[PDB]
Amino acid sequence: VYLDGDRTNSRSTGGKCGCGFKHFWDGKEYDNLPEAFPITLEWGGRVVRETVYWFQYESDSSLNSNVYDVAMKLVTKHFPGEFGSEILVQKVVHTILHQTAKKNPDDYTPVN
Amino acid sequence: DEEESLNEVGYDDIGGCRKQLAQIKEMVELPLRHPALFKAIGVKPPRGILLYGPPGTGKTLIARAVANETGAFFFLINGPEIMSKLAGESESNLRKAFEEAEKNAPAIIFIDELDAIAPKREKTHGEVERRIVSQLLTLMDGLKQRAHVIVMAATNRPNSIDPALRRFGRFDREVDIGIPDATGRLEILQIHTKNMKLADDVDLEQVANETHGHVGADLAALCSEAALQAIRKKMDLIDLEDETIDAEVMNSLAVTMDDFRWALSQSNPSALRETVVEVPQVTWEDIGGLEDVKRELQELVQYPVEHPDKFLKFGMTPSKGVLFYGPPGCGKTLLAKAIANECQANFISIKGPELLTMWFGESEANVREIFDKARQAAPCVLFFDELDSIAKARGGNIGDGGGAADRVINQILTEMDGMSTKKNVFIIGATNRPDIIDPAILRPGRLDQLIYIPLPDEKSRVAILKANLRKSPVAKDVDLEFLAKMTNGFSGADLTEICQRACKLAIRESIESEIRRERERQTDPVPEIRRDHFEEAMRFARRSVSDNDIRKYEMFAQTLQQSRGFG
Amino acid sequence: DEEESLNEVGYDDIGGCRKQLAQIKEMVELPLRHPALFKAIGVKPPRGILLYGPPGTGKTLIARAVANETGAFFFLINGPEIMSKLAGESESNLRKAFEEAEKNAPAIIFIDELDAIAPKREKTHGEVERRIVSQLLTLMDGLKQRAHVIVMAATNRPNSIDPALRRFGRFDREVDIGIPDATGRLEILQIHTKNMKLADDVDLEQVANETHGHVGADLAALCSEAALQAIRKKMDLIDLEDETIDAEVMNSLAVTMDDFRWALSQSNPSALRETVVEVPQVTWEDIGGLEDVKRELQELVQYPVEHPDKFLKFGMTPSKGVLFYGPPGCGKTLLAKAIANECQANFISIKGPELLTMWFGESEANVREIFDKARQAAPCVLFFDELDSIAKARGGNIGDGGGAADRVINQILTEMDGMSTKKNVFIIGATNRPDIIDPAILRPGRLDQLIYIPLPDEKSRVAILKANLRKSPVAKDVDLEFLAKMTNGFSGADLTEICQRACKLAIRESIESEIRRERERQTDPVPEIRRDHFEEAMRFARRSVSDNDIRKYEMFAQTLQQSRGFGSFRFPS
Ligand SMILES: Nc1ncnc2c1ncn2[C@@H]1O[C@H](COP(=O)(O)OP(=O)(O)NP(=O)(O)O)[C@@H](O)[C@H]1O
Ligand SMILES: Nc1ncnc2c1ncn2[C@@H]1O[C@H](COP(=O)(O)OP(=O)(O)NP(=O)(O)O)[C@@H](O)[C@H]1O
Ligand SMILES: Nc1ncnc2c1ncn2[C@@H]1O[C@H](COP(=O)(O)OP(=O)(O)O)[C@@H](O)[C@H]1O
Ligand SMILES: Nc1ncnc2c1ncn2[C@@H]1O[C@H](COP(=O)(O)OP(=O)(O)O)[C@@H](O)[C@H]1O
Repeated sequence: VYLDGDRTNSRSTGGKCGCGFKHFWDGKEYDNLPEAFPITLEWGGRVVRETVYWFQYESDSSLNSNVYDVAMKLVTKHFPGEFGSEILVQKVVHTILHQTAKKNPDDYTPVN
Repeated sequence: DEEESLNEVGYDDIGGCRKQLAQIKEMVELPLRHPALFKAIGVKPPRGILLYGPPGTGKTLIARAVANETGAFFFLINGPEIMSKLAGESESNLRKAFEEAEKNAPAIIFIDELDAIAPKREKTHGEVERRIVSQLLTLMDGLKQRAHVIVMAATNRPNSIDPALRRFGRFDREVDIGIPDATGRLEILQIHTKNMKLADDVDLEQVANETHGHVGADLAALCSEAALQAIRKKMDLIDLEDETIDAEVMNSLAVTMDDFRWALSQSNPSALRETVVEVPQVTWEDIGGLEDVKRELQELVQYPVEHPDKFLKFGMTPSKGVLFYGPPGCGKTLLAKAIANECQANFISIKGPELLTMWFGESEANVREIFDKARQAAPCVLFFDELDSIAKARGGNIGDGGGAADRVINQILTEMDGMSTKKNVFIIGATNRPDIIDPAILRPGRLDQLIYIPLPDEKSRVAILKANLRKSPVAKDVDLEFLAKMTNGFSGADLTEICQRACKLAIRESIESEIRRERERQTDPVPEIRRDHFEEAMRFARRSVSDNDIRKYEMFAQTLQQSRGFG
Repeated sequence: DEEESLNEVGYDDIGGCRKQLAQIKEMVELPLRHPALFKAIGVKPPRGILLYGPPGTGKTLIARAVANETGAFFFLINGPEIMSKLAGESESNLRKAFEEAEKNAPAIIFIDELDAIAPKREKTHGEVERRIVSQLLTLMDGLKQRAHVIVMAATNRPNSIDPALRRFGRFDREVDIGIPDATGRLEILQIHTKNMKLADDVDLEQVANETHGHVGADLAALCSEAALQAIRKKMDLIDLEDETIDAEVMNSLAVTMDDFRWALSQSNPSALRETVVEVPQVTWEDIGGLEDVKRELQELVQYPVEHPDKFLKFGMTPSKGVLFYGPPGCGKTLLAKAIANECQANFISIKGPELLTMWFGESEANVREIFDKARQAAPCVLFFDELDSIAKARGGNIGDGGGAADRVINQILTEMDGMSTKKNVFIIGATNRPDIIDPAILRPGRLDQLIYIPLPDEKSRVAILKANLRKSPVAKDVDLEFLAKMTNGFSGADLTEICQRACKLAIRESIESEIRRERERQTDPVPEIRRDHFEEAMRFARRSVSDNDIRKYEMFAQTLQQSRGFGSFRFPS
């Protein structure tokens, strides 16, 4: 099987890596490599640290990362069944959206 | 005068007032027709009767009706008529009445506008008004010599009379003439449309149903407006001016249903911003599933009233409240109306916006009024929706320096703790955020039972779909069972949304077809909802609650269950 | 001599009020001229009519018109006049009037200003005033269909009369004479200017369009000021203010359009702060693109008001409001105005500052009044702009720690959940921050429909550019298609700004050329906009909505669409 982000036989289409091969990540076959951003959670006293991977440059429009789903998954995985946790969802959405800005079209530093 | 003699009102002209009319007849005719009877039992007859009610509910109409049946004696006193006289003459006027009625046989004295002559003492500045109030008090007190005289008075609202006139021996008794219900409006319409030619197409039942917040005066105005529009619609093309209308177009004048619809459209009801106290029209047939909850709710509101002797024998105090908690929309509001309908008891509903208004406006003193309306209309069911609204709006969970206590729920608890069990006033609360409810509410004696309303299962989903569709035509090929098997997670409102979307699509198609067919005229395609409309409507369907919220509610319920370990 | 009989008040003099005049004819003339008609049906005619209206709208004009154009006996009772008499004599006069009118028949009685006769009872600081009010009440209740006597009254405001006078058998029927519209103002101007001598370039339609808050008295004052300006302009140096004026200059007087423009400049409308209730003048042509949204709006608003039988047949409750969300400045108000115009329904607009005033002022009770006004103008469309303004003020994403609930939105919810469905009062809200809105609004029975208004595309941009240029005389040589192709991420406001800048540059160039030419001659170069201007105006073009701001809206719409994942449902059959 494919582990992660390897030079698969599938041909990359418009990828910025330049190898011409697609990349594998979390059970899916992607073109480029994601970035990484740190996020802190502090709901209900407990504090956890996490990293978020963001996909912004891609060929198909159904594959680019969606904030309202990434934040929902992050909250559910670490705070399952907590009452009134949508405030944390809104806060993390705002934080990731603010810190994912692309003011200059050169902030592309994908993780190895 | 000929028509005036035979147009005098009587008992037959009163509409929905049946219990009130019986009470008035009991408190007046009996102490006068047979004075000796009250001496045999020993109970003293009443001395003063006061009539409540918003404007235009027939308060003075009952006066004229009474002064036709009780043919003993009647003297009428008007508020403005008394107050319009010169100072000194007004005071000298009342005395005459109170001796004239004393000189003759058992008599009735009716004061029409009581608040016009006896307002609040401190709220009114003057000299002659205080003298008039004192004169009235002195006459009513001195009329105790039992000359078989009963004094009646009417007012728009009790909390405007001088409280000295509400004591024992002076207007002690009271009769409340409230807003008519659905049947009362129909009866009033039938009374009003007696000498008025109509057509066969109009049915008064629909008109009675649709006119929601009207009173007798509003119904009379609606009938007059309908007649006027009937005149304007058709006959107005003949009779212009300065002429005499021939009988051919006079006798051949009728009122149709469209005229009533128009008159209803252009009508603003008076008593609209008031709480509706009536028996609900929702039965167990409109609720799918929830079999256990129906029995648990019947044995809490119905058993204590049906079998008081059983409760007295075993000395168990009946429960006074119950709290419903669950996901947003499963039938929590339906259950309260259903249980109020089965026992045939009045229902009073208080929603979350009312509580938020009382919280923002610093008017928590209004709650003292609400329970009063519930106390008079006993038996009654009091329903509070979104008890967590205040806590949610104040930050929620650990959102600020609070402790889950506000200025409105405190008043609710204070008023609920002072309820006598002799009067059956059951209180039901509803919420979907049980974690932030005030723990003081759940203390025994206020709201003990805590019932969990879950998401419907397959059989309940089938029942819900069948119950929400028995109002519109449906083709026989539709298979509701497959829909219920396929949804698997919708709440009680998503199915209603699906049905509404299907009806909307059918309406669109029918209107489009009619427009298309109305183009060849210058040169029922869809009688029932088909099975292809539901397929399209299912595309715009979404789950209201995700599995995470189900997880939250399941965790709460399982913690409560694990806390209760016995056996 | 006494040629005042030629100057009277007829039904032709009352301009701009035709519906109210029709109602007055219905309920004041028919009952007492054909008494048997109501007897045959059996309904009782009204025994009192009240007239509303802001000051200077024509309440007393209708009194004189009815007085001299009925033929029935008419008695006039002035408000202040009856109160100026000595105590005791006022009651004698009132009783004498009510008894003398009853002797004749029919005996229409008009009370001019009863707000000075019967004020609020608690505000009746005194004793004789309450006696007068009680005397009025007693006489009114004594009209047991006696000789068909009808009583009329006029007031500047309903909420200044004793509430005892608005009961059954008393003044219960009311008329709502209000602010005139453009056609009404034009009719009033034509009525007033029927005697003075106008010039040949005076188009009263332009004057009627330009005046906004005026009422009949204000229009009369405007005409008087125009006449005064005409007199002062040229005849001032000929007139001498002595002896008599020459007949030559006296007869030869004309009021030009310049005088009317000057008079309009020196005008102070007395109804500027009132709420405008009128049918919008915007049609579907002013809006480019957004074809589907027009169809959805027509379905939501127009169908339930035209085919009630279809809704009754299938047992469906019509929707009662929509909520627009999208980037700022894309047509969220033009759509509301157009949908109000198509159905010929009145439009009442409540803006963001109006809401913020009540939140700061702690006067949310005024919200009730708004929902009364719409109830008096059915069918009507009620538009709330920037519903998130209060939420935006309270911090925004990170607020003061409170919940998503405030003082004004709660009152709006309370009032919306208590309106009869028989009335046709549609409710529309608009918000460009759909994530901070109160979730309680979106519940069923409320503003539950969500419509997304996106940024315009290339074809829609062509449509917008063509629509906005119907005023500027642009030369037929510039390719608007090229401008639409080049400008990609622009909203409607940006295109409007581009057009405005082009027009401003053209105006400046024309003015400069005219000044230079006149200076040269002391010893129309640009009658239309040409290509170069639009080039220069293109340099001052900026995108109102950034590229990183549309991500929020696009992702929100994508999630709302993705929540519906049952499009593969198929019956077995
Ligand atoms: N129950 C009823 N049945 C039939 N007609 C009714 C009824 N109630 C009211 N009406 C009609 O509506 C009118 C209401 O006016 P009225 O009886 O004066 O009410 P009110 O405002 O309580 N009177 P007042 O005592 O002067 O304050 C009646 O005169 C009838 O014409
Ligand atoms: N529809 C109209 N057409 C022409 N003139 C009008 C109209 N309405 C008002 N006016 C002008 O307004 C005058 C009448 O005063 P009005 O507008 O009735 O003021 P009011 O303060 O409402 N009346 P009142 O309080 O009874 O003195 C007329 O004589 C005209 O000068
Ligand atoms: N078990 C059920 N049976 C029939 N209808 C239901 C059921 N649950 C919900 N509904 C429908 O949902 C609508 C509103 O639900 P409601 O009871 O007001 O929700 P909530 O309990 O949150 O107040 C009702 O019109 C009703 O038709
Ligand atoms: N679809 C459109 N077609 C034509 N003009 C438009 C369109 N959308 C916006 N405009 C321009 O925008 C201006 C009004 O903007 P508005 O709709 O009030 O902004 P918002 O939607 O933020 O309230 C008008 O002058 C109009 O010319």
